[PDB]
Amino acid sequence: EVETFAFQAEIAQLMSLIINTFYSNKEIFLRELISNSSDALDKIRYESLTDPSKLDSGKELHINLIPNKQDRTLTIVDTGIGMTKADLINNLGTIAKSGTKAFMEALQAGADISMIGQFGVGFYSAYLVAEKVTVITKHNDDEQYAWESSAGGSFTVRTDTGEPMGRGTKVILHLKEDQTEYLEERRIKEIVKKHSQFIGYPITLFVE
Amino acid sequence: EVETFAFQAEIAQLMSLIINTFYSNKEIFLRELISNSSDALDKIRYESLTDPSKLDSGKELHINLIPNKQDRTLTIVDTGIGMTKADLINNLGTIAKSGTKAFMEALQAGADISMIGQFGVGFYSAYLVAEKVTVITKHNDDEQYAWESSAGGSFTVRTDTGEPMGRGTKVILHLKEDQTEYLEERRIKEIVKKHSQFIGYPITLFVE
Ligand SMILES: COc1cc(O)cc(O)c1
Ligand SMILES: COc1cc(O)cc(O)c1
Repeated sequence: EVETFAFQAEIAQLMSLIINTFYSNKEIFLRELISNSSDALDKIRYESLTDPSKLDSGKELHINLIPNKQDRTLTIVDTGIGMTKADLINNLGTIAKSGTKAFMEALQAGADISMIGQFGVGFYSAYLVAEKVTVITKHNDDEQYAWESSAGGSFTVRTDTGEPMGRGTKVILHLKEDQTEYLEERRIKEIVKKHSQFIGYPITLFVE
Repeated sequence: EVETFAFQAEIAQLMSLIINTFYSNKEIFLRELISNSSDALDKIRYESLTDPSKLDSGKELHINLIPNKQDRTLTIVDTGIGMTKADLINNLGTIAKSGTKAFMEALQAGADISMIGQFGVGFYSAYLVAEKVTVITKHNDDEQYAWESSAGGSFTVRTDTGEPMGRGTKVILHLKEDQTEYLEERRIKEIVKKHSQFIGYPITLFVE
């Protein structure tokens, strides 16, 4: 069972704008996703301050970056709070409709695409580099789900039956043919060092 | 009934460091508090996407800045999610103990105090300019509480019986004798324009 959903009109337009604007500084996608992981990691850590069983699904709070050159995927895995099915449908937990409005109007008064994360919609920067994004998520209060979209106005949700993760979110980037520099160790390292050097959780860059 | 609580040791040390370091760029306090308001405003907006009665305690989502020259207070009011009593005691909803560790170690490898908000503890920047900070908060799931601290290792909590706010958080800054420029309209305007120009909620600077 796969369910198919329409993007709200504003989200579809933000994704078209991300896909269609000439904008060379694409590397900021990784900063945004890490920062989103970091936020999710903060949330489960906060919950666990008063209830240490929240961490029964996994005690370690970390971020992994996994390139795969065969598959043409870069995967960002965190062991954060995860997302419920309701959260995934509701724009991966964001206030994306208002965030898009704030971002469209910032881009009128002198903003560029790099500032997307100031508007709460930094997830969608995945579409700077990826043709398809698959989200695998597990929250304590729910089952494991996969969200998927190649943009074009719709996303799918299904329950994920394969590889149990325990708790957190994996963002799989199926990269565009011309964006494979983001699979090279050197380049991922440089970007993580540039933009994500003060993240409060260990980031492990896997090797192939 | 006033209860008195000890700051966790790490928080007490961060507050001593905020109070005691020579550091001229104090104005960043306002950016941090607005941004904290903005986060709180995002949260009640998200909740209301699936349950519009969350906004029964007030429909408008905004930030007010209220200087008072008589009282020597600058007040930041939002109509965000608010905070429960448990949230206030637990470091005003932050992961402050780990955030302090990440921030102390950033300040070893080339960071300055302006980057406090990258570590989730930007609230405590209030102590750059204030000798006492009073937090009035109301969350839907709880009563109105006042938190207060002049630093020095302890904070108080009491239920607030005066001026019902409905929902949100008011941060009252009782300013240091030498920090009154932050009560001048011109100066608050300049700072809000410098650092908080892309906030997605209206910010109203009150006049006296
Ligand atoms: C904004 O939606 C996201 C939630 C997560 O837990 C991780 C992301 O990369 C995006
Ligand atoms: C980090 O604690 C805060 C919570 C709020 O709702 C508002 C703040 O200024 C700080």
